[PDB]
Amino acid sequence: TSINWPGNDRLLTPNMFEIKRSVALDTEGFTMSQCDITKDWYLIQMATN
Amino acid sequence: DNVNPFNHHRNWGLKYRSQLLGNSRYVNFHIQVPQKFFAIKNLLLLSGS
Amino acid sequence: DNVNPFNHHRNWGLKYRSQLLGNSRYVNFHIQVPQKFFAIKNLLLLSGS
Amino acid sequence: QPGQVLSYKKFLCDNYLWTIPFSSDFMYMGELTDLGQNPMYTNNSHSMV
Amino acid sequence: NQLELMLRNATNDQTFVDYLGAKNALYSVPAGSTALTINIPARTWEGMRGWSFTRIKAAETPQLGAQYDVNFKYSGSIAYSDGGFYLSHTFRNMSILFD
Amino acid sequence: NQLELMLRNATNDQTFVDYLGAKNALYSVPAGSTALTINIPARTWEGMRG
Amino acid sequence: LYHDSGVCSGTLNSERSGMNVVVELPDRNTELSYQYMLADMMSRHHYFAL
Amino acid sequence: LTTATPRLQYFHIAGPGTREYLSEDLQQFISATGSYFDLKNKF
Amino acid sequence: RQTVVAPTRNVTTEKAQRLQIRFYPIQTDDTSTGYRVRYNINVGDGWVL
Amino acid sequence: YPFDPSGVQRVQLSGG
Amino acid sequence: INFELDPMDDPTYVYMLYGVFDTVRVNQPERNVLAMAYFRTPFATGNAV
Repeated sequence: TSINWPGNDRLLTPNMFEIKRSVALDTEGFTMSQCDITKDWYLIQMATN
Repeated sequence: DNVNPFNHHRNWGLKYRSQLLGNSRYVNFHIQVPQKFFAIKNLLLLSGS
Repeated sequence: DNVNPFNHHRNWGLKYRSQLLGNSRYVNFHIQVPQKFFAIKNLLLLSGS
Repeated sequence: QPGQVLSYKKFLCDNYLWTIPFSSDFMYMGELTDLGQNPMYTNNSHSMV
Repeated sequence: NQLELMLRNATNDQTFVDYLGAKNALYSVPAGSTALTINIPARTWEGMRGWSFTRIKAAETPQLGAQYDVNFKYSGSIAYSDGGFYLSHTFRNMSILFD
Repeated sequence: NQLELMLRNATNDQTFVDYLGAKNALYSVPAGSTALTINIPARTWEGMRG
Repeated sequence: LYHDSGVCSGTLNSERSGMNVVVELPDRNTELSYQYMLADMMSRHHYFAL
Repeated sequence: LTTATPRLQYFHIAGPGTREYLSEDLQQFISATGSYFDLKNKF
Repeated sequence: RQTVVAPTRNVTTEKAQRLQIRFYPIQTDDTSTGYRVRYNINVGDGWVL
Repeated sequence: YPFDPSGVQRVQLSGG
Repeated sequence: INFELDPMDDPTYVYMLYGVFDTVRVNQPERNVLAMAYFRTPFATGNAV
């Protein structure tokens, strides 16, 4: 109930796997490859595949 | 023969590049531009500031 | 009995907190916010950068 | 007018089945993953959510 | 320098505890519902101090771990962030079953 | 016959794995709901791939 | 200040090793913790404007 | 690996206590400079 | 069947380290014909970029 | 730095 | 943990707080070497590598 698996401040959103964000409400960035997919999720997918 | 064939509406590459921004002339783009200088495009920086 | 009692104009703390900024909605506020994270709230840092 | 337009960044990814590898660095270093043989999970019961 | 060399020593280094000393979990209770069950999986409960609980309105609590809560359309007193608790009542009973 | 004798030996016998290598669980989500929680109990995760 | 929010957390570390030492968890309440610390440390009717 | 601590004395959750894990010179320094520069809340 | 096995040690930090770091400019100096940006890539000990 | 060979309930080790 | 409540007129959270020793000790062996190890005795958030 308390152990996030990355759990080492790995991702830019360390507590969850943010697959996508709303670009209109996006402010800090964290959207990758000219769409609403995030930097963290894109990194995860590219590293996996 | 002397006319640039890449300045054509059937330039599928440019067509894809333009349709990634939207269908309007008013684009709030978010793009990621790679480093291309050969000395630093693949350089592996070690510890330091 | 289930209504938030602190959302009241007789909230003396909130009354004083709003009166510390001024009587207008246009405030050039100047404040000093303390650090509250427990690990660094009272941490006595030694020499270093 | 430019103030009367919006943006709808979006992606479609069919036939993919998003993958999150159980690896420390999220890369593939073997089918038996980096954390698939760590004796925190293998030897001890954990209840993931 | 004496204090520095005496604080860099391993056996005497600074230790801090968060004063609340609580893991904060919010369990949603819909409007008309009058009962709630908190299911916790197996754990080793090593050194548990006890339980503490109230109920807080959903509209009055920001979503935890949020850079920006878009549903948070309330600016009164967040009883989660401060101690402004006012719903300690409306608690009929409670049961704890370690297994 | 030589193949049969060298294949009936215990140390060299066919080993097969399902290629997908996945335990498949379908967690229902109603029409309008935008959230889902997956509470799986304590397990030994002894070799989970991801 | 952004407390207990991992997505937008703070950062303290040395410069020699840029390894952040402040880890913030969504399930801790830094601000209510300071509320309780201050309330136990002194009576709350005191108005300290700083 | 040179310490072998029971992981609760490390965090002073069930430790021996401040009076017997700080250095004697550290305790003397805290006692001497205790009227103007407190250090008890850090251990 | 044979399986390749991950190195399971001496390959990933157990310490809380960021997977992906964004750097925002120290200096901007926006001009008419260009948009300069100046960063400070801080690579501490134990990191390779 | 602490070494925590516990299969359950390990420390965080923010470190640096 | 089984709760029975007075039925209110709006969705409410139940702010459950456990009793945890969310401690940390600071290790500062040399100059500009800052390292802290956290621990939370019932609900420790640390994970393997």
